[PDB]
Amino acid sequence: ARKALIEKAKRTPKFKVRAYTRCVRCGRARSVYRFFGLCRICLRELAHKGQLPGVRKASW
Amino acid sequence: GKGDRRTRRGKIWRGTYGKYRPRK
Amino acid sequence: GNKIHPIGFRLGITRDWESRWYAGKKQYRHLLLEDQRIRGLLEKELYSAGLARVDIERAADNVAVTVHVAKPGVVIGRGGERIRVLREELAKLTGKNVALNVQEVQNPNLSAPLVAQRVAEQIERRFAVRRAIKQAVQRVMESGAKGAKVIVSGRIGGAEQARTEWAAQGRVPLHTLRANIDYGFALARTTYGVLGVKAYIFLGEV
Amino acid sequence: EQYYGTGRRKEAVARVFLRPGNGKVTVNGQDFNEYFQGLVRAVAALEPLRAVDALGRFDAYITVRGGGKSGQIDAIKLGIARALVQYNPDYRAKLKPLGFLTRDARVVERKKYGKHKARRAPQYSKR
Amino acid sequence: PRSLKKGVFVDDHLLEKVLELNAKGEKRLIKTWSRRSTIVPEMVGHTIAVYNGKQHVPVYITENMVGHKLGEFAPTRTYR
Amino acid sequence: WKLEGELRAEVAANIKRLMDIGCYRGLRHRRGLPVRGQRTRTNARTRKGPRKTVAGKKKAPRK
Amino acid sequence: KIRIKLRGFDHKTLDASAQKIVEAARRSGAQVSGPIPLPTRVRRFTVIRGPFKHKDSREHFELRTHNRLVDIINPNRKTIEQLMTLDLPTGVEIEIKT
Amino acid sequence: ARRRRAEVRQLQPDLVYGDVLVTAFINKIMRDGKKNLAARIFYDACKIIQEKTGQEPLKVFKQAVENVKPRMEVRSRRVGGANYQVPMEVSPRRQQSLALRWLVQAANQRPERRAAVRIAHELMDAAEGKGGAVKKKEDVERMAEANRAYAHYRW
RNA sequence: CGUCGUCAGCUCGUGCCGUGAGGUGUUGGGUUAAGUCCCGCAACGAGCGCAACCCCCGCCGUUAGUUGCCAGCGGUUCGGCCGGGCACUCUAACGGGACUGCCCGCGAAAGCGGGAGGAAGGAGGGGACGACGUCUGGUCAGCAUGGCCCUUACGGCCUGGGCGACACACGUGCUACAAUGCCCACUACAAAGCGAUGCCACCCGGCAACGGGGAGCUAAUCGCAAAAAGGUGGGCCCAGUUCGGAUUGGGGUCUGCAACCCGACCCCAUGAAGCCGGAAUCGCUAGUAAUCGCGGAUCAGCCAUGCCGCGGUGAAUACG
Ligand SMILES: [Zn+2]
Repeated sequence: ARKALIEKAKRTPKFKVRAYTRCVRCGRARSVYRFFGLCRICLRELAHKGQLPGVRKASW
Repeated sequence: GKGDRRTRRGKIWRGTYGKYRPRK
Repeated sequence: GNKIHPIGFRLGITRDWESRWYAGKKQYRHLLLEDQRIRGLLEKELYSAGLARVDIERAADNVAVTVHVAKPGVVIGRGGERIRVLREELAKLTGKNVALNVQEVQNPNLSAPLVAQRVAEQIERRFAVRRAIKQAVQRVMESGAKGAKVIVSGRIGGAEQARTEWAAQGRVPLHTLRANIDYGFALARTTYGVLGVKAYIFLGEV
Repeated sequence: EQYYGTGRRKEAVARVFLRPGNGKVTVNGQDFNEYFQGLVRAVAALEPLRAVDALGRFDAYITVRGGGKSGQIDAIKLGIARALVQYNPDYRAKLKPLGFLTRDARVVERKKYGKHKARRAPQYSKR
Repeated sequence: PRSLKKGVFVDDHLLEKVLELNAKGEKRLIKTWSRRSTIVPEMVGHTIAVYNGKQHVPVYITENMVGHKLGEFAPTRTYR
Repeated sequence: WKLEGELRAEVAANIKRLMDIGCYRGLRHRRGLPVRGQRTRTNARTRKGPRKTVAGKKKAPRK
Repeated sequence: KIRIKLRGFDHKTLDASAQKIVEAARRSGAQVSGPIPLPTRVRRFTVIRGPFKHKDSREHFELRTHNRLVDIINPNRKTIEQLMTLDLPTGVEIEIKT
Repeated sequence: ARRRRAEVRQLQPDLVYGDVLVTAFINKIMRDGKKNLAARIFYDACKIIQEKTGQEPLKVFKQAVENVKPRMEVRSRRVGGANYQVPMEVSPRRQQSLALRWLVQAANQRPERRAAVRIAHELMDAAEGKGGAVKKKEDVERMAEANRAYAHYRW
């Protein structure tokens, strides 16, 4: 997660297979959920704050 | 068994279709 | 390393969300990244105003945003000149076209985020940690609240060994799913390093 | 004229309709012995009847959807047990002591994380 | 049991560079990083030097090895 | 169909080929290791034969 | 025959919302098909609790979406009057197809 | 079981003989919860006991269980160093569990290719007093009463 | 964030005891899943924890009916297809219900045993939830951050290779050694999910993967989807086999600029080890184990036999 390696936003894939999610908050490329643009961590951090609209804690 | 890729189960297990587990 | 966020834990009850708006699939991620952009600047700016919460409602290209402050003045500005700068700096971020209300905090002494920041700051100024803490719990405890508690991380006093300071009064049931405990965290950059600050305030119950 | 009793088991719902008649049963159309073609358990469902010497006195139309033919066999058994009460509410005295009027609450157990099957915990070696 | 489909792929770095040499006959060496390319007849007789990922190894391309893919003749790892 | 001996002749003939040309796939035949790109750090006994145990390094949780 | 479909995250921000729509038009059109529920679609997000390892941490998060219908047959101007511009909830979003 | 005295699960009687003991035996035949195939096998067998034997299957069965129930068994125990095998009675409860288990085991130890038969023939042999089932049973008692010296460690 | 540990504990205030560290309370007797409660007592109360308040499953009712059914009537291409109807199933929102509340027995009390009613009990079943602290626990590689170090580079772009190497050792798993089985055919019951260039109906070309064409769906109203185990009929006949599918030769599809290194899938041929596993060792107390298939996230594709979750069938045993 180096500024330098956030060339992901560059579109210019030369070929669209070189495209890759990346966290829209920490750059955590490794486990980024689509529906949020966030990585498994941030998703959890924000869900705790309440900044994830209608994203309550599951249980059953 | 579940492992023979050219049998009913072998196809079901591998979640696929072919001459051994046709669509219908 | 245990215990959940007291808020996220209670979201179903005794605590509403900071962004209450429907959306989905193709939008949600875009319509959310925004909210963070919003909150981003507000906290970066309205610091001296005393930030505490940033509600963000929506319906369509007419956002809400209801910054909550201790010093509503600092926000607004002279006659309302600043609420002009920001409110505009806002659309230079979201063409969306959005409002910008401002509610005042009735006693910043019951705002976990505030009490936290309050302590976070003192610590940055080099005040005695344990004192600042005890004081804080007192203020909070001394102006309502059926319970309060503050926690400072480590490297108290710049000490080479990271410690952890306490302080608490009255019921502060983290387990009771219905307490209504305000949680607030404050950082604290320093010559020697970061030191997190946690504020917990208990009010009523049911 | 007609009698009703639902009946649910391990996630199965059975609409049980008794009607004074021969003693046959139409489960989802097919004959009782046709839907449960070869299931040593089937016989169970009608046990609440033999309970009070019914069957060859009643008749039953039954709709069954949900679960498996085994769970259905118990839902239906409960249905025939309930309906048999709207008819004569006096049946309880003998129908209940058998427990036919209970709703077996045994359901699948949630699959917890960290474990392979809700309980089946993963194994270790030279721990 | 390999397979590409319809359109035998060959990078045109060496392609249009190998046949250009077909005009004057052949040449004396080549060198491409395109070990990704399939081998076509026009390559026969030639001598393309492929990249290990470290070196440029000289590979004489004969008929018997047409359908293959250059890299299959330029070993990567070093063992024993 | 091409059956029996004549067939084993073909197959053998094939292998011999990709084996004569620097063909990596052919080297995998020479070296006697799996050809269809599988792992050779573990599980290759069907192609290697019986395990050929050697001395090793204990205390270094090879578990 | 104006088919309304209401979706929201809060099962109250709808029962409130979609219920207004029922009492309102119940004085300018048919009699409404009552706010019929409709199955909820839940989204689960199972995440490892901490960063770096601890494969068995977890903790579950779900984003349940609720739906409502209603349905007003016999549309009569005033219906599209009591409704047209008199809503209130913010955590809701409608879609209508008469 | 540190606390309670774990009570015995009561089983629903047979769907043909209404005999609980039968369900039990059928459960011991069952594997992977395929209780149908399990029930079948035992019934097919009961009909094999009807043909080759003019007796009622149900009575042949119970007779079997009877001869296969051990009345004395040896239980290990550490007593001053060595682990002496102490001989002792067998609960009525445990007798059954063992009898049924042993039958199915010896039954699946027979040769006849058909599952339903092995059970059929095993049961009969057991009734007569012969068969792999009764072997184990008599082997157990032999084991005890052969260690009836350490029986003063009664337990 | 993991962990002891969901363990039943850890403390405070004032009082009292002690020169003091400290003690008392928190110990004792009964009881409990529990520092749970009861009785006792120089202690009287309190805080964190237990429990409860929240979620899913059990039963009933109200509201709501494009899910549902002749329940009930007329028609039928007799498909709940048509009209019609909300009863029922269901969908989702709310309300009721359990509290040792009632009856008998013992007890000082808490409560223990038993019984009735009840869908259900004596914490009805499963989650969320983890105290004061411990391990100088884990992560500066998610992010944040003190200090140290590098700045034509310890930065940056690219092509290619590597992370996929192997004589070997271990862990977690998948498939299996077969007849309570394998194969072919016919036929039947599920839940929870996901779908815009996305799910893909149906029709055609292909043995097939898949290709061409194209309807509906914006998704309780269309698609993924076939559930598998199972039931019925046939084949196999105990053999390394119609078990088992490794490995290898060939042909080919598909994604992607590109599948040598290094993708998955299909079809032909090949058809290995394996006939139930030494010492040693792991899981689980009921709808659990065992067994069977189904979905999802990530994601072009995929090395998923992993992970998170769903329902089907459904035990043994616990003296101690
Ligand atoms: Zn992130």
